[PDB]
Amino acid sequence: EDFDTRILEVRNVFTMTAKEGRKKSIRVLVAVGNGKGAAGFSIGKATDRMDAFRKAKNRAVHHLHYIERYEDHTIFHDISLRFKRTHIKMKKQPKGYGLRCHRAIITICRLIGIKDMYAKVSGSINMLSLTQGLFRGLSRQETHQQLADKKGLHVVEIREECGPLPIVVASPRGPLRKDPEPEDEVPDVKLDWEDVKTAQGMKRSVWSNLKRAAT
Amino acid sequence: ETKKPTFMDEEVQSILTKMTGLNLQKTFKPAIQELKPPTYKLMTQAQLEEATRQAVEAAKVRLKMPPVLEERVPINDVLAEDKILEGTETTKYVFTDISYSIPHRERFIVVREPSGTLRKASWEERDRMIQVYFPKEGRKILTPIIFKEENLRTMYSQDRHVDVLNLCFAQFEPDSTEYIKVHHKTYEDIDKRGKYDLLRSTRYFGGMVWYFVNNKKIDGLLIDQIQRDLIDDATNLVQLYHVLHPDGQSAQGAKDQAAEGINLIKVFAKTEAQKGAYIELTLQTYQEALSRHSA
Repeated sequence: EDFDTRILEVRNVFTMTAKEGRKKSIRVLVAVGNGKGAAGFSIGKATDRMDAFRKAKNRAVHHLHYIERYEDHTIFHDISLRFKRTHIKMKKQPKGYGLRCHRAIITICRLIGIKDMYAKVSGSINMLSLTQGLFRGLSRQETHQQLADKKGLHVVEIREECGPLPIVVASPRGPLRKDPEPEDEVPDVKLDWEDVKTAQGMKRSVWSNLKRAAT
Repeated sequence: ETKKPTFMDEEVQSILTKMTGLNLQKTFKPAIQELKPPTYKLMTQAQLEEATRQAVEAAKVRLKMPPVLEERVPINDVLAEDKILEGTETTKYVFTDISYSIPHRERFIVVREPSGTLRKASWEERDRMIQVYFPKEGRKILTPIIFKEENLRTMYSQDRHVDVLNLCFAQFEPDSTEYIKVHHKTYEDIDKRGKYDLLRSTRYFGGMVWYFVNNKKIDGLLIDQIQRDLIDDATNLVQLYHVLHPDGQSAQGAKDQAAEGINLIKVFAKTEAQKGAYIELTLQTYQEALSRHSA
């Protein structure tokens, strides 16, 4: 009862058969989630659309992922991944930002319990690749405690609304290193031209930052 | 001969700085405003202690007390009386020197009246004209209605005294009559309802103490400091009181009895305090709990 089910795709698949010619079947993709981090998806196939609905939703609850959420409202860090030809770039966002994402990602995020996130889907917009690509990326996000344990350092959050106050979000459970993390004068991290073009204001699009209903 | 201290004396500022307190969680409370995604740093125990030290320094700047000024004297100076212009205009002209690099209290702002008199703008006209041509963020040309008595009681009921003082600081000059009237009405609402904790770890606590000490009404704040186990602050309050009222019954009693520490509060409670009974009782209770902890 704690889980809600959402449909992501309903397709009519047509199979050519040796004796009966073209037959019509239904392939359905549905996602399930309880709104508290536990969510999954499953494909359903049947001749009837309502039998497919039963199969997918019942199967989905046996293949649940657990998704880590920062402060139970957003992701822990920016996630950029490709699944086959579908690229998904997700950005950690503060409270009140809402879900400004592909409509399917919005639906999936409500099942997981993510309230604030930006996502951009490029390349092939294949619902299945998008769904399993999204769950693969959300299931491999490192939390702040995992980062602290891995590096044996404090994770300190600086918020502009709180000024210079250092907020320790995670501390290592084991011993605490004494040697500061090396300060590379210039990081060799790969950047997204879309993010840089935006930060500089060179990104002008009539479709970006449009007024939309609360999501 | 012997001058009584000012609000900005290093001795008084030090006493009021400690009585105020520094709380980094309150001083840097999260603001309700347009938000950005936060940044994260990996820090050692030393890098964290340094970042916390820097935050304390940034807080001591944010807690810098505004100077307490006396009410400004009305401006009534006539520069010229050109009677030949009498009755030639129906509306008066306000002339403001907008030369950029001049302090606002040195800018000549004059008014040509329909009578022909060229006079210096009044304090109210000056602050209004400076806002017109040198608009300051948070200040309005017309006085906001929040400062009416009916609307301040609403803000006091919500325990928003610090917002009232932030609003008053932004709208009125520190020596204005509106600035002083609002601060005094706010300090009195705190004294009547015992809301002294609303101003701790803010830049407005010292001005509030300065008001109570000069008006000889520290009994309420002194009780609040004892009930919170802040005897170091409560003892400094009685010392600041003696420093600013040297020829007083309590200051002499402390000299005759060479009182120190908690003894000052007992001397003050008997001689000058109005609620002397409630202080001794409140002080007695504190000494008991301290003995229970010792034993």
